Amino acid sequence: MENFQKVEKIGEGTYGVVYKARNKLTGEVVALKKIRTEGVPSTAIREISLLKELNHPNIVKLLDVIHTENKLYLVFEFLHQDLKKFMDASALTGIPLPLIKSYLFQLLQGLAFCHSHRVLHRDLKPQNLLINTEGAIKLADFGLARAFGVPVRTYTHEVVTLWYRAPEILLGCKYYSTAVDIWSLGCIFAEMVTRRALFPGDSEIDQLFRIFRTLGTPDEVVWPGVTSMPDYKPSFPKWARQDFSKVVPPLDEDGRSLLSQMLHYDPNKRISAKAALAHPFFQDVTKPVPHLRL
Ligand SMILES: CC(C)(C)Nc1nc(C(F)(F)F)nc2ccc(-c3cccc(N)c3)cc12
Repeated sequence: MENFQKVEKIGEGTYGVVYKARNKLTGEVVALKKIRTEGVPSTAIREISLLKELNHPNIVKLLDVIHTENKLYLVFEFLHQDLKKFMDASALTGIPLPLIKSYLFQLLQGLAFCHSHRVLHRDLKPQNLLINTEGAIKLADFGLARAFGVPVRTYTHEVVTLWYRAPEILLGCKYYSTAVDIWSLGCIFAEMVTRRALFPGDSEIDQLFRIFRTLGTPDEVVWPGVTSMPDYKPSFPKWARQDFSKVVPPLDEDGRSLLSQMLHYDPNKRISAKAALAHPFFQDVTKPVPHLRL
């Protein structure tokens, strides 16, 4: 597009590159995503257009959609970094606990807002949570995820990650719920306290068996229905559930209560965003600022 000085490339999305740009109309700085090519479908457009009205402090704002002859451009507010890089920088340290539960609390607000309008994200992961220098964190690629996608390669042939994918999706359910995003957020929570990914699978069945080694192989008592799932196999090994105080040391007890409720197998039993926001863990939630290099 012509009203946009492209300043810097700042990434490979699942759908396209992202540039930092200046809007030469308004003088604003912007993240410009440039998606696909021919010929982009009606339904993608109609869906994505109306994301312009899904606004909240913790969703990154979608400023405009441009469809031109024949790519899609999405232009977003600009945030200076993502969670994965901040975790890598905080490696010897760990993000402080106050800042962990601040971020978790904000994401959990952003999620409750989306789920009250029945939109799922469904591909939540550290690199599409975006942070600023004032201490906010925001959900990016909301609704894109399942307007186009999710491919197992991106447009760069990059493998998309499995690490945060809920088990009902791995077991081949078509009609999953907002509980999907709660599973993912819980994996990310554990990765912040431990500084290590919780379930770093490198295929679907590896991913799936890594969950089983830690939470036990699921059955009909803990999850009614499991046994009927498309990709369930009688022949799955049966591991026993691990004691939860070694999975996420040294979270305190309120942190492990919350985590395990976000990681229940049965997606009807795991906790909602709304309900999570009432959990005792957030009794003393602060608002830390990351101070940050930029
Ligand atoms: C597509 C993907 C979600 C992977 N990434 C990003 N998407 C968008 C958005 F606004 F276009 F969504 N804006 C972004 C803004 C900044 C960054 C960014 C910039 C510098 C360092 C790191 N680690 C991430 C990544 C972004």
